[PDB]
Amino acid sequence: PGIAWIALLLLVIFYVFAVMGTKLFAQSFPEWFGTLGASMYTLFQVMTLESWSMGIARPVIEAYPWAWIYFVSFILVSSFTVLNLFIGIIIESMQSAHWEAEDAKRIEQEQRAHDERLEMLQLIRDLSSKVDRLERRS
Amino acid sequence: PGIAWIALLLLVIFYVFAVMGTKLFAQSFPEWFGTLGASMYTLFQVMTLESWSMGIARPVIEAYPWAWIYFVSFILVSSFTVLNLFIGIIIESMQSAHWEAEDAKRIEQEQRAHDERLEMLQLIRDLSSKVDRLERRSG
Amino acid sequence: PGIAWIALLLLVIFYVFAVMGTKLFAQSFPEWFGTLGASMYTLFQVMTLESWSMGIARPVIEAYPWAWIYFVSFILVSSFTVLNLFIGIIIESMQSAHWEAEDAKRIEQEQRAHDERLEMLQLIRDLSSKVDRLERRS
Amino acid sequence: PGIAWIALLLLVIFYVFAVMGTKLFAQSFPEWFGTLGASMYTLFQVMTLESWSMGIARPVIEAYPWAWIYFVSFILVSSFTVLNLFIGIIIESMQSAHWEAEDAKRIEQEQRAHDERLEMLQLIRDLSSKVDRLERRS
Ligand SMILES: [Br-]
Repeated sequence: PGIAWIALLLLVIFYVFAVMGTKLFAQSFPEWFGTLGASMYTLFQVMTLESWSMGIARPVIEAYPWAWIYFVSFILVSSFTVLNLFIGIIIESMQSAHWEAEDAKRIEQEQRAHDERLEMLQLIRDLSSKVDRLERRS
Repeated sequence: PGIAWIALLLLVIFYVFAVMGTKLFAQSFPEWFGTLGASMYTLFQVMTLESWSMGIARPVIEAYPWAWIYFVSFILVSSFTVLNLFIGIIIESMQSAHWEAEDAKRIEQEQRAHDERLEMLQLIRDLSSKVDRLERRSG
Repeated sequence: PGIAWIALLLLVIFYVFAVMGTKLFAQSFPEWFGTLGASMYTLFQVMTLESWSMGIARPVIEAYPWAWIYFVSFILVSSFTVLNLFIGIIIESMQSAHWEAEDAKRIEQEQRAHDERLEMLQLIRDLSSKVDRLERRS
Repeated sequence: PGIAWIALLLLVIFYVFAVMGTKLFAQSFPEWFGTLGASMYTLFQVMTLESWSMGIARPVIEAYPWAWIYFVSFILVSSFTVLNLFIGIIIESMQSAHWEAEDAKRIEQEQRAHDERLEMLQLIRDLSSKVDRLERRS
């Protein structure tokens, strides 16, 4: 039901990494990735982009050459997602702020101008027959 | 009166957390939380995501290993609540962009057109009576 | 001409503070605030919130208990300002791909509506006054 | 064809700035910019605004005091590129959310309307035919 459908997606990605992270790194880098719990904190820190490279990544990468893949990808994917959650919320927000409240009126104020054009049609009708009973009663 | 309603909600949070902040940490991190004033600053520094974990929190969490709840919550609560302000500004923004004007310029373009359908209408009734009478007068 | 009104504000706020701190601080922290061009950079990293407090502002605050004002003022100010270039460009963007084209397509679908409406008006006058004549002979 | 147009500029801006940087900074800062990969990673780092001044730029400026040009230009270019991609996504986001329909639901509503106005242009012409024959059949 909306943003919440990627709010969950974020949560999935995050966990999956926090596990991947505990699974490769927990050994040599336990302050960061020893427990699953460990890795989550460390990830949410990486997410905030607070000291991610110089603090967490770079030191981990000198332990494992390939390890950038894991940090870079996480940051990429994770940010792409957080970006959407944000736009999604923007949208959803002004969708209330304005478009709900207005698509309401542009419909209803145009209901009136339907009825108005109707009344006039019925009038033109009734008249159009009065005039053609003069053309009969003659 | 609008967003400044939510900018209150923020100043409240900040206070709740700087008090819970000094009441909690000033013995051990006197530099960061040693006073109320002090504890604000650090909360603003943390709020800006500047060194929040490696610099302030992770030293603190050595001290009280539960205090991540203090920091994580405060980043979420604090961040979510700033996002409402960045939204409601994007909004009050577009009010004055567009909505205000195009919104009153569609009330009006309707009025002029409604008033036209009303004149349009009068004459139809008018015509009717003229016909009504031509009809009676010669039955 | 619009967005680049705040852009000029931003650059000016910059100058006031660059000067401000090259005066305030230049003697005591000459590596950051020594020269004006010095402070221009320093206030740039700060604008990007990079190590502003742990590596710059806290260092200076120990010198000058009050300088905190200087930093937190700037962050606050130079943010709202940038936020408005984002907002400025966002709006003037949407205006560009959508609003412009619609505020005018709907102005024009109403010209047409009016004109059709106008024609119906003359048709009723002539009709109203055919009947006028016709009733006076009768 | 839209965004991944932009998302290639970003891609190329990176490429350029990464060679320029390896050529410029390899011998002096070999961990950061020693090879080309080095310098890409190091840029992604700088791009995320992570530590980019205290940990990278400022030490480099120590060695090449003009180097700030490299880093400040890079931040600006890359982050403005990034802003477009964001904006262009937020727009095509709004298009699909809303403008797609409100701009084609109004096409339809004012279709319907022209139809009714045309309906009665009809009977008002018809009734001018009647009242017309009324005058001739005198
Ligand atoms: Br009408």
